[PDB]
Amino acid sequence: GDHRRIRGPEESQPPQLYAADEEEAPGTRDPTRLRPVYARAGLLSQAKGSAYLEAGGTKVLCAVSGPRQAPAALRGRLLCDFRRAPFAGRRRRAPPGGCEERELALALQEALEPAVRLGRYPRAQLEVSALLLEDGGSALAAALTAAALALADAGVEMYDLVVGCGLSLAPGPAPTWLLDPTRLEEERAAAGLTVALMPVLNQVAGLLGSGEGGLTESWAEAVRLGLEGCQRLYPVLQQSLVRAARRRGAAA
Amino acid sequence: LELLSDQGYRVDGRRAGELRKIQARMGVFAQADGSAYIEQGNTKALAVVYGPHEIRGSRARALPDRALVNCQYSSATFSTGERKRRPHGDRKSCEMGLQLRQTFEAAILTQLHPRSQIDIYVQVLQADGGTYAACVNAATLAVLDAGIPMRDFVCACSAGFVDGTALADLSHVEEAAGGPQLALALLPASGQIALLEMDARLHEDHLERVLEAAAQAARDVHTLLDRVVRQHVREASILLG
Amino acid sequence: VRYCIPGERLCNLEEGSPGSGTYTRHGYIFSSLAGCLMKSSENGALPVVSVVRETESQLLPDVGAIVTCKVSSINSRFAKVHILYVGSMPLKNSFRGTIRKEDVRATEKDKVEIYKSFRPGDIVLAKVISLGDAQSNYLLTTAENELGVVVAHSESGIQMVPISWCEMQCPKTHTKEFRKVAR
Amino acid sequence: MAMEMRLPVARKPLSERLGRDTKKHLVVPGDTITTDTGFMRGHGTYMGEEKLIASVAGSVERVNKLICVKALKTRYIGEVGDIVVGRITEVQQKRWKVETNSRLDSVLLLSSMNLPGGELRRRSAEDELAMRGFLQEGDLISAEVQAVFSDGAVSLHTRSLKYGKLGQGVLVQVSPSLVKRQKTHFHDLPCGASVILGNNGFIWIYPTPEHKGGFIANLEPVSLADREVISRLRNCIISLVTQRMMLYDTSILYCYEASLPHQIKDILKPEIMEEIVMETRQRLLEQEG
Amino acid sequence: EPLEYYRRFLKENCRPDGRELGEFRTTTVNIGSISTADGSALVKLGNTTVICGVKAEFAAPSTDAPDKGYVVPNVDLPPLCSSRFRSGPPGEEAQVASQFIADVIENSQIIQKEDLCISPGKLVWVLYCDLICLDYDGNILDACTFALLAALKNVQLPEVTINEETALAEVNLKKKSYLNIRTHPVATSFAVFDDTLLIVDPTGEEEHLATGTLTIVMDEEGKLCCLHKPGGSGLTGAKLQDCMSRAVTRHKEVKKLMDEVIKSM
Amino acid sequence: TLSEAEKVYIVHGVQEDLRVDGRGCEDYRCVEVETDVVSNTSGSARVKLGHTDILVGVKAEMGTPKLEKPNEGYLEFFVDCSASATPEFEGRGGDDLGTEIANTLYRIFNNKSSVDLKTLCISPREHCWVLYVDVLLLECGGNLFDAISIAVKAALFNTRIPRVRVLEDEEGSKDIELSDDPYDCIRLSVENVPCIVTLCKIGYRHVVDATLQEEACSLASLLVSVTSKGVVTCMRKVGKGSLDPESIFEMMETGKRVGKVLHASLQSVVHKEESLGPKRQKVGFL
Amino acid sequence: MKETPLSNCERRFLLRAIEEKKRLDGRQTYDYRNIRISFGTDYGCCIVELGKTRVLGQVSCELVSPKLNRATEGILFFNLELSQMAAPAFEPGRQSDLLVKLNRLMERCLRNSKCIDTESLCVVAGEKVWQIRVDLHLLNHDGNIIDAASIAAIVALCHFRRPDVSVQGDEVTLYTPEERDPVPLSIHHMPICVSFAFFQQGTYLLVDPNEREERVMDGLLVIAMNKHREICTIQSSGGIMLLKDQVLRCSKIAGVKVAEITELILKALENDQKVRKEGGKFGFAES
Amino acid sequence: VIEMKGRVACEISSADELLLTEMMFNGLFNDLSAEQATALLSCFVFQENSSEMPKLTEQLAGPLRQMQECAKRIAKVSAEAKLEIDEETYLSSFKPHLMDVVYTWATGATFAHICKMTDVFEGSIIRCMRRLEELLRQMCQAAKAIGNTELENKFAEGITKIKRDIVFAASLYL
Repeated sequence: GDHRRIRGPEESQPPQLYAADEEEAPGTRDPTRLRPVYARAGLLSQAKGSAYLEAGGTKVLCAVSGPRQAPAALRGRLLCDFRRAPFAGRRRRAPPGGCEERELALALQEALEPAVRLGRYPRAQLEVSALLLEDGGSALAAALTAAALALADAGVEMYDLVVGCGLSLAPGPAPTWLLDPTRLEEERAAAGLTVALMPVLNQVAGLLGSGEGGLTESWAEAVRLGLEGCQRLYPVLQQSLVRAARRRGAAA
Repeated sequence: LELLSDQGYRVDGRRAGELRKIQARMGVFAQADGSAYIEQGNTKALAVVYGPHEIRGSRARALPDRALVNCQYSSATFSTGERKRRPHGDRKSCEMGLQLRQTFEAAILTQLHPRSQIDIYVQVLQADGGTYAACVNAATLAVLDAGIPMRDFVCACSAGFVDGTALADLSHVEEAAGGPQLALALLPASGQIALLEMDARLHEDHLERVLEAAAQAARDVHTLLDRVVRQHVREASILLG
Repeated sequence: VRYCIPGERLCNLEEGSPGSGTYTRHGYIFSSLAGCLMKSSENGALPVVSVVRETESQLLPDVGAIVTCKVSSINSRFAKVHILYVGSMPLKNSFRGTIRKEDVRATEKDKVEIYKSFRPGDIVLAKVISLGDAQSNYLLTTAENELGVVVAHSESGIQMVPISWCEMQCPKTHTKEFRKVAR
Repeated sequence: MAMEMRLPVARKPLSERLGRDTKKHLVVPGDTITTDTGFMRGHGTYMGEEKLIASVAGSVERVNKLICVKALKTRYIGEVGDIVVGRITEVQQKRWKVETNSRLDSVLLLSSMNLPGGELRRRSAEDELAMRGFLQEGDLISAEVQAVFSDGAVSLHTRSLKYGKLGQGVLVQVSPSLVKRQKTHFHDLPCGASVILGNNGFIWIYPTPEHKGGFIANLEPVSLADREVISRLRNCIISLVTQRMMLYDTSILYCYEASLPHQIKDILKPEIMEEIVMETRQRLLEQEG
Repeated sequence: EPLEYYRRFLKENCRPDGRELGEFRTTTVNIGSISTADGSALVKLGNTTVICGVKAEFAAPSTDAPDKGYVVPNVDLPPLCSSRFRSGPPGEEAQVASQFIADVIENSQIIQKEDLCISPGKLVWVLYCDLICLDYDGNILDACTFALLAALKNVQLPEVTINEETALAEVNLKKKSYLNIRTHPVATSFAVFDDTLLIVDPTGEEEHLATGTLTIVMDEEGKLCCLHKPGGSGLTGAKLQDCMSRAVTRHKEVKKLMDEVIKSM
Repeated sequence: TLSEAEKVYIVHGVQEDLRVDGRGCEDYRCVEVETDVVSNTSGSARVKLGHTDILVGVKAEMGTPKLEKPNEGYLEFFVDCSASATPEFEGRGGDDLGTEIANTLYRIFNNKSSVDLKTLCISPREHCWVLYVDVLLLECGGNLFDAISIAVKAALFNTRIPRVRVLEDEEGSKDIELSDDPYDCIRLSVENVPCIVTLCKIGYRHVVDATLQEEACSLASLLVSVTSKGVVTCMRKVGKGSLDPESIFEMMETGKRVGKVLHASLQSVVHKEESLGPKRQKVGFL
Repeated sequence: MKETPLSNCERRFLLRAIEEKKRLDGRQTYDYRNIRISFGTDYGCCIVELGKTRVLGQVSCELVSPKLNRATEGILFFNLELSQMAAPAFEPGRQSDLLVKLNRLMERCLRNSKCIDTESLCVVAGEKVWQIRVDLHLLNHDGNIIDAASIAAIVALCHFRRPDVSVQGDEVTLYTPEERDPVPLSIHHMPICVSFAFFQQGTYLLVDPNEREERVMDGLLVIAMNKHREICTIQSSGGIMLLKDQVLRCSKIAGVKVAEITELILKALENDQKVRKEGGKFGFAES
Repeated sequence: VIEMKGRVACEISSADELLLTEMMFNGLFNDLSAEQATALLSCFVFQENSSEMPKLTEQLAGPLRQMQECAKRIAKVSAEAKLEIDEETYLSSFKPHLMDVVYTWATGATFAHICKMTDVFEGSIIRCMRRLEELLRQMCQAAKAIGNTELENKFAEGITKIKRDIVFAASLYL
């Protein structure tokens, strides 16, 4: 029993597992397709920088609590707290977590440290806080992109932006690499993958993957496909940041 | 099942006054300043001693008079047949830490390494009874391998009481029976006890017996350990020149 | 006017030089912030490009400045303060300064006494000298008779008036506190 | 390529291959050294009830009237002229804090470190700020001890320009009780390199230059013919130490000369290690006597 | 010199933003923004923001009251709201707000726990209502309560059945059923300066430099569910009846708003 | 940690295809494998790769299966990053790396084709097997993940689950029937259990078994998980640095080849040992 | 906050007064302080104060699903808290060593000695059993805890009463203290610890040490005993080198001490029952 | 290469250090009192001759015999290597003519009760005693080096006994 939260029931299982049906399968679609994206920077006020990204059922926030005092040893730091809201996903999980939140946090840190330049932020730790309000597909990639937007918004220095993209594998007889999928295409899947890069200098920053199976050539095609997707996505984020800067110019 | 057959034998096939063959070694891990290994039967303790070194994050605890002993305990999950989790942080491993710490702060002769950490670490890979004493003895061998001054082999062992007799170096079976078990750790040269734990019900007049029995068992353990240590020192010196 | 972005190139080294908020790669410059760029021009005709997030564009309290601050902590040695107004333009980035013992009056007497010059929770204005190196500890000085405390609250809750050089009094009741009054 | 797996073989103790039956006096804690009229105690013992009692495992040494012990593993205690190699850990406003295999944090005062060339006037705040940009945290210094404090720490300095900061080279960390106390720890071997043998357990191995004080970093490449030698020396030292024998010029030179047939990599496999060490040991023993 | 700068406006019967000491800021909601959840509600008062997600699960009741479906609230003030919070476990303000929400849920009796029992002694619903702050510019309790009520009206639950042969229950995620709520508790906040000056909907700074705070929940049928009065410079009934009146007015306003929304869907 | 000039030395060495240990860029070092160390476990193993010593215990317990997958059992992983590795670990500082390694080990086994869990089911929805794997760190000398994986595989190969018949009866009475034949205990296949492979990039050349001194010199490291066939289960990336898109492909190809070699060698060794028998005496920590 | 340091003056004076066998308040070495046992209104509450050290003890019950290894006998849950009012240093989550050692010692002493009947408190073997927890709270800290904590736990577990229950098959019926009379527990023997403090490496030994004597002592010997001379636990802490005869003598002391404490406890319970049988919600006993 | 004795002697520069270190490592000062050591060191710092050799008590003379035995050993070891050295001179280069003087001075006496015992001037006594205090500091550091503590405390106590009134007065030029 946790003594910092309200006394609820010991255990509680959802009703779906007590359902009786064969859930609907997506079917067919254009494998090289992308979902409609709404990205805006400057949402939040009390934060030095914030960003919001929506792509399908995906809805993610990210905030940046800026430099907070705390060469190669007087080099900056950034600690990232990824956190999915307990009201996202078919199932409920207590707020704490401790299994996958931390894995995806490590991912964010490993994909952001490269882009950000921390020599200019010594003796300092940037607190990045991501929040996943709704899961609807590629989540870690949206989180990378949102953290990048929030940083670039707060005005921390960089080398280039971070663009993510999530892929899945169709378990059909002719397995094709499915780009920017949905929670259904991702739970009914064999393999999953996530790329994240800096498109100007064309360098990966952090990737990840897993598989009921696969093979070298397939993974390579997946990689290049995710790279192309991130390239085709970059301009949206560019325009979003420009727009927020214009609003700032307007305020004064 | 039974503990003392009417003849005097135990289950394992040893009388009350004897114990199981300890098989040890000194020098397991070289990336450290002192290491050891011991199997006091099926048990398998493993000690490490990162030597008297600097304190970081001073946090105003660097004693200026003497040294700072920091001993950590750990009982692996797969130690017992019943799997358990959270081997560290528990309310028992920390008690074991306190015990080991107040023993070796007594023995380790800290007055010569002021403002310095002596980091002792103990991991128990397999437990079949007598789980504290194996760790005491492994940490002792470690300390010695690390050339850390120390008054005397702080030798430990356990005793118990069954059918009006005293047993030496209990195992898990008679440790689970619930009978009185008295573990201790003493310094042989002086005849002084550095630690005395004990847990079960028994009369008082039946105390001297188990007490002296545990003491004698610890003396025997001393003999075995010192033979090991002498072999080790002799081999090392011979190799030097 | 054009707003830039942390990845887009801006110019060759042959057509400008980095001023701030940028970096360099092979034969090119590349921005590093979301903001507005500006290429100033010297009489030398070689432009200096820079990028700025004009939200908090830039401030710098230089030596010969007159900066206000608030007295938080004190000691028999020095009194620490927080920077609020650099001149008259506030700065939400409150910098942290210090005032030494001897650097309190133009007379430089050692007879000075902090507890009779300053108190925690009053506003002064002073002249910075040293920027600082590690923690950017501003060192402020009040070696002048038109410097020091201006507003100071009373024993509990009343604002006092600067009667004389080292005296202050509350208007409601009568009680002579001691400070390094300004002017 | 080539990968190999192998089960663990059991040791062969007693070092019977030698057959010495030493003429020493070994002891262990609780052991009672000779109790006589007024015998002075040294490092490795203590007193109880008018009885001299050992404290550490090793051989006892009885100088004319002083009884000491010479353990087989310790951390470098500070002497007063011993050279030393050290990896820096901190940069305090006044000095540098260095890590040796010692029971505390060695100290190099800003007053000690030599200056670029011979530009010696005095130490000021400008030097206090160059205190970092020159001797970065994590770098290495080859110094010699200046003095030992009552708290145990070691203040060390740099007598000349032969000392100071080190180039690129390579390093090894062994036990400090495996380097013979002798002179000229700074060797420049004919093999094509040079070596520094700390009175602590830090050995440094650097290619030998041609000009003959670290104030400039010659971050140039190194000819293959001068990196293969360094790597072979590194592995030979690891061999020697893994077999618990002393370490100095002739030992390393002869292990080198032994490890030419066996290639630059196959001389860590315990069999090759052992045979090289045996050859070297035997030839030292027979040649010296 | 914040307090003085603020007293100037206070005595000019205004505030430094343009509010006439007795009116709130732009209040807005958004319903059904989230699919993964049974009920979802976004609320925002100008800069302040809150979001409630209410999930529904099964659970076994207690032994004192088998016919009681649990309703468990939890408030989350993550570090991205304001810098006064740090990554880690919940602090104090989150916990206080959680207990406030629970006290409300339990006293207003907006919902009958009995309306959540399927098979007493064996099953009963558990409504995990998780609230999350996103900008703590001030007055977080009003937003929390209002978002809770909104989402808790949005929530429509499935229907379950029991099979005696299998001795288990089955769900019908196609058919559903809304959730009946009787009372519509709205919360109205107040900040009390030195003695007699009560401002409504106090933002951040106004709460930082205040002598006391107050919150009052006012059900529709002229009743009160909670009078949260943590410390303060003191009050007499005369400075309290006025607050109750203003609370009734705010009740009217926000209920009209919520009705317009649920009807614009 | 270490200096800058040493890093220059090491990187030019790699670029020259030599290393302080005088080995190339595609060469591991003698890895001492052992199995059947501990006795109270249903499986165990130990690895000593240079100066990293890993122990692995495997316990086959009986537990409830997972509602979404009652037709088969499950593997759980715990990782004790004992402070005995480096004193900078304690009851709280090693949790980070332990969690990382455990999450990896899970990600290696959400594959459905590695350990045939269907073989671990007794009675669906009613009883099942559970493989509690317990990794125990004792040194940290680099190439940690590859050694941990090799140990996991040697432990699985050395796992001996007993046969049990769980017979139902009315009025809620259940009975378990053992087979009094410790020699007749089942064995799970490992022909698909994958090995990890850690390719660290130094300069413009990639390297395997990245010793510490070389990890500090690097900027990225690609973890691959290969099976003896040639497929790539997992493909993760770790490092506070960047990584090009083309080098990924070379890394993957090299991981494929190294996995083939590694699995061949391991299979041969462990068949050898299983052949020998109790004559081996099980030399461990002695 | 922090504890005020100890002056060398007090230290030397104490060591000398020990050498001369003189305590401070005026008692001998083989003597406790006047221990008072006061009761509350609710069955199961006891405030025991020895001299200046006050400790509170509450005993509560629940019905819960037992643990599989022991589906017949119930459960018991100790907990001791060191309230910040005991002393400044007792911040939450800081003085954890003392908590750990005390709690382990007390658990061992009471549980493993089999003082109560974990079997008697079974209701449905496999489904529902009792669960008796006991929360001790430290209010004032002047010296000896373990003795106080133990006396409190014992007075409670002997002055506690369960809500009676009836059962038929699986039909279980709980009842209220007003419908029936709660039933007491089942104790076999009441153990209570005894604390000895060693000074000068083992030369001197004291009983019931005050706080200063605990600050200038090197070693602590705890010994649990009954009125029937049955060792339940003994523990040595502080890193001290004692011998055999010392523990033997300390045991021959603990015998008499525990006999007397037990007589007192029994008298206290008798008096409390008499009071409630006459109108009055209290009970008081004095050494 | 050096040996411990060397690192004990290097700390000494104010006298013959070989013989001092041998006196240590043969166990002389480990049985004497505070002042007797001061006297045995006066036997070294003093280098002038006087008219009448003094008469010394056994308690204070005996140690000087062990001193002379160690000196004779050093002399033989020096002659083995043929240093063209003489034994009688080397042995007699150490004048004990002030042992009793220094003893009575360390007993806390009056300079006037001291300048009489010997037919020697005063300035020579002052030089003797100052060199003696320097040598005591050095010997304290040597004992600090080897590891002993009783001996260094002893020598420090001797120092504290010497400096009373005039042997260590201020320099009018200062």
